[PDB]
Amino acid sequence: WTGRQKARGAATRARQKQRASLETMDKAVQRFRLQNPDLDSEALLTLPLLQLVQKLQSGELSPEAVFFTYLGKAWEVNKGTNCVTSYLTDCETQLSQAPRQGLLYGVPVSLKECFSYKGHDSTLGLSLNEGMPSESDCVVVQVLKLQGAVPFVHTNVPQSMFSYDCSNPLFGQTMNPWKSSKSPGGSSGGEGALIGSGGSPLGLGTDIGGSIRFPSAFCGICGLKPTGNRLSKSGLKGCVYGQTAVQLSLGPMARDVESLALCLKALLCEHLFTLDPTVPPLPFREEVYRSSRPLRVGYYETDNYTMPSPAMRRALIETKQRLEAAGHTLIPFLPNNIPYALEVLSTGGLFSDGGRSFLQNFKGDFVDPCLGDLILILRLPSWFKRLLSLLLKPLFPRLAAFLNNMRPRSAEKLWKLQHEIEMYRQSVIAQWKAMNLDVLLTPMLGPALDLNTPGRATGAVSYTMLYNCLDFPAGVVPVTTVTAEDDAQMELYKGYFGDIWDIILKKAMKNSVGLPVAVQCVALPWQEELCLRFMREVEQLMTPQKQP
Amino acid sequence: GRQKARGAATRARQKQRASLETMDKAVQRFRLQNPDLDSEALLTLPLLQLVQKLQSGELSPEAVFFTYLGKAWEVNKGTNCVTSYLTDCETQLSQAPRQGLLYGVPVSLKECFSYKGHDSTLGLSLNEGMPSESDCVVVQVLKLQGAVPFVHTNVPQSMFSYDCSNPLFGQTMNPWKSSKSPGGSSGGEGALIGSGGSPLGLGTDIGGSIRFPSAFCGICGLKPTGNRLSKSGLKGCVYGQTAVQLSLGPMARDVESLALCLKALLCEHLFTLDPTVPPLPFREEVYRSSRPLRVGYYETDNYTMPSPAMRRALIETKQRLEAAGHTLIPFLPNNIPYALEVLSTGGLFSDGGRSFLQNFKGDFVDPCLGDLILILRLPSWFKRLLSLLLKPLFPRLAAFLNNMRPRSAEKLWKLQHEIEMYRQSVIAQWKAMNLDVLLTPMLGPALDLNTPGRATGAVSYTMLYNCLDFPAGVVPVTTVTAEDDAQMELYKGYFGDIWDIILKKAMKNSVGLPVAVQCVALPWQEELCLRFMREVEQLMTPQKQ
Ligand SMILES: *[C@](O)(CCCCCCc1ccccc1)c1nnc(-c2ccccn2)o1
Ligand SMILES: *[C@](O)(CCCCCCc1ccccc1)c1nnc(-c2ccccn2)o1
Ligand SMILES: [Cl-]
Repeated sequence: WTGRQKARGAATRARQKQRASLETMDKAVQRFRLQNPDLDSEALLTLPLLQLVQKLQSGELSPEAVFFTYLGKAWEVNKGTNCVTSYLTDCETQLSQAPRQGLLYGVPVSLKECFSYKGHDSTLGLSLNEGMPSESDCVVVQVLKLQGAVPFVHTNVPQSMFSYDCSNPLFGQTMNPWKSSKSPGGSSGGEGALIGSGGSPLGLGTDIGGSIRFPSAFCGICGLKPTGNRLSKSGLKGCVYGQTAVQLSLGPMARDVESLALCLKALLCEHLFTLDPTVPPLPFREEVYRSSRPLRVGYYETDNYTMPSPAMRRALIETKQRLEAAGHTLIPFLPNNIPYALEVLSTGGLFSDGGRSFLQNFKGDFVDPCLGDLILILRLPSWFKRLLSLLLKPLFPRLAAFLNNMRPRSAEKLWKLQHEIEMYRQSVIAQWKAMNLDVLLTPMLGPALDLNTPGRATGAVSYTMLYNCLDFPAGVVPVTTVTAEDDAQMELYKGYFGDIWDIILKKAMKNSVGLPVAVQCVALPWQEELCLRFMREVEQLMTPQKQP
Repeated sequence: GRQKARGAATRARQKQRASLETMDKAVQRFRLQNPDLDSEALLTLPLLQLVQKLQSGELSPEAVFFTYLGKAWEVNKGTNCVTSYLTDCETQLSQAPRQGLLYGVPVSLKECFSYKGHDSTLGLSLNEGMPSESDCVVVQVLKLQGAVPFVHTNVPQSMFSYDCSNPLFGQTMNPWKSSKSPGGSSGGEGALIGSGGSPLGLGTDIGGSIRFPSAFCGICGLKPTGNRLSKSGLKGCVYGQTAVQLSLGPMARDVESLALCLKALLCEHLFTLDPTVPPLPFREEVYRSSRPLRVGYYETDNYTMPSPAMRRALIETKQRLEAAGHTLIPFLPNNIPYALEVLSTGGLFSDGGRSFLQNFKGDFVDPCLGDLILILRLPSWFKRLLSLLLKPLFPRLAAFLNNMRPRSAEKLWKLQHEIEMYRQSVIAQWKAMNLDVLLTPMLGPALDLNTPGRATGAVSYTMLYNCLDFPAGVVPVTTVTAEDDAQMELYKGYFGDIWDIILKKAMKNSVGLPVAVQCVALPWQEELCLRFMREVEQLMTPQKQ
């Protein structure tokens, strides 16, 4: 499996398809601008989604104007970020058929590459998925269209999507819009970079360990990861099938909280519930989202696993203080047994089979540098992972724990693991109830890491993956930017373990002055609305300008 | 080495016995003080009217409680369905919230519903003398709704059986005929409710365990979508198996009781006490709807040959539905053999039965489990070899055996994905015919005692819907006639294997026994399923409403 001829051909075809996509976009944009030289494109692009939707609904703005202006912006920002892999060809005719009463009528939407779109590949950056066009739209894409939205691009992902960087051997490397030496986060990185630079008002991503929340935080936009089965995953392209211990979740990314709420409201409709009867038909509860009642907010400033950067810590602390001044009750709270939840439950659930299924995607392919040593490590014989685990344990317990829990096991041992996950979930729910919390405020990893380092700082997924394990809805809101004072204090950063993950993270988070920093908002399962209500509160207190 | 298990049986039997004497003493005191109460009339009131009389003050909770307690005690004498009297229920009786939707309603509980201070043995020695620390969530919710859970009812050992006997409390009998099984695993519930000793009960179902007892005993039952109700605090024997989900649900004498129970359970108390349950309140208007339905139906699953009674029940129900304005459409979910032999069996026994078997170490194996334990205990290589040998002549037996082997997490992932895609397949098949609901035969009449464990094939009609995770319920529609029974002599299964042979003899001698049909809707469509069951009930037994 050393021959790369097939992988080379795939990359050649994918690069040509991307190139032609971009040229097509460029021509449509130019043809539109010629016919409409007087359109104030800037005013349109800076309209918050809610106002854009309202102008589309009234006819003040035509769907064509919104579409081509956003298309032009996407084409331009793509020049510096390489976030767009494919222009969704037929979308110009979808545009002229958008249901006029849709809650998203005329809204251009960007899709992580894994959302199946009829006639396009969802490569996931893998050569084995190239030249295999989807034969239908996935359910959420169908629902977006029935709501009058216009999906227009596929955006880049790191190879296989199992990464919080954003590069692959087919379409190459996506860069942070704020600083080209920084990762935009991942795996919904193309989305983060496109939306964070103003090239799309709304995107969909997916999240199994933070893949909606990393790019949102790194690129300074809002993102929500719902409860796993709140939205349909039917028709999504994946790399691993039937793993249910740690469920994948899909959700919106956008420039403000109102936009995520609008998106969930449009998605959680009869169309969705009929197209996919396996989704519990819970309508979006607007009144919970709009509530202005005082909250009991649990919080922590560190999970004692990944030492927060000075920027993360300042962000958390200032938010906590504004929430208290606003009349909320802030209560110290830390989910129990985080090291166990991350090392045993999460890692174990994601790699119950030693990585064998996951590795099947890589046979004969290039392994992108952004994946670090993951593929090499997964490839290690089970016995040798175990032996290495016992050796590293006295020195680097964190590294030993991960290694040990990435081993293959029987169905019997997986049942045991699944029961522990269920019990862990109940244990954190009980802590929460005993403290009578409404929501939970936590740090969110930031600022953006240097390109090619996320794959070498696996420990830093601790803040986000805990909530995939727990399957609680969790969103991120940008609340500040790194100051020079913050950046200089990185030199004093040691990490709790001082292993290679802490060493890499320390270096990767330096030189980040000016970069956005977020906090994370969490609520109980199926409480997406309450989670958004809290996010809305945070956004309003930290960045009052984002709301009318 | 079963001495400890004999001690467990001795202790359990003493507790059951003391529980029964306590019940009798309280019933005798109450009667002496209330010699003029019309017990007959109270006991026959449909639940809806009983609830209204408790709510209006026309009937006292004490009167209802002690009247049912006496009835439960009496019917237990011929069925052995009660394992425990829930010690503090009399004080719950006096603190029962007046505003509750179930105010003063005595409720029976399958033994796996944890009740503070009580064992949930599952008929297993290893669970004896391990009292629950607290009530399970559904019990908490019942009490918050003013209901009074008053007994634990019997289950077959481990609950993985559709008969109802275990080494601790012994064998439960069908109230209609003492030589017949009450079904299972919610068999105690079936026996108790079917003989009038309780107006409402809760069971669980992973392969038909709410529906068998309901059909065999001539009552109504609903198996909701797996995660519609909270399983928090439920006692189980296998943990972490998520391919085929356990579901919990109500059993009662009529459909309206089932809808009332779901309505009372699907409240803020439940959703707050167990946030992992999607907070979907009961949708009254779907339940109450009177719009004509597109009803898919089959007379047979081409897997278990229906008994003449089952077939007649299905056809008569179909005709009555057609005459009532509904559209009947022939429809059979695709690849049922696959769903049963590969998906369901493989899902239930992905580990070759090792987790299951753990419960039986040092314990007796009830005869009602047949050869299940012995078979599961065989080495994988031997199940495989035996499977290849059976395949030419007995493909059904071969398929089950081969799919009960242990496998890696990798293969379990593959299996889980196949279950998911099969669900999508049947849903697409269902939507291509634009169905609202699906009408199917339900296994019946009740099998002779100790035969269910030897007629595993017969779970075909029920287990398909655990695999697919669709709400499914059963409604009694007729009784076995002299002709139905005589026609059993002509009965031939499609396979001619031992399961077909056992079933044929097991369903004979059933004159007068109840027979049901099964109603099915799509995931999360419990209300539509109940709407349909209500219709079947109204059309086939008009006096229930
Ligand atoms: C993202 O959530 C992935 C974010 C990075 C997660 C890294 C997790 C980890 C844990 C232990 C060792 C190494 C790495 C995401 N988005 N999509 C997906 C995904 C994953 C699997 C299948 C489909 N999609 O992950
Ligand atoms: C009932 O639904 C069980 C009914 C009988 C199912 C027999 C299935 C079968 C399949 C293949 C070979 C042999 C037998 C029920 N109720 N509760 C449970 C249960 C099961 C496991 C754990 C907890 N509860 O099953
Ligand atoms: Cl669910």
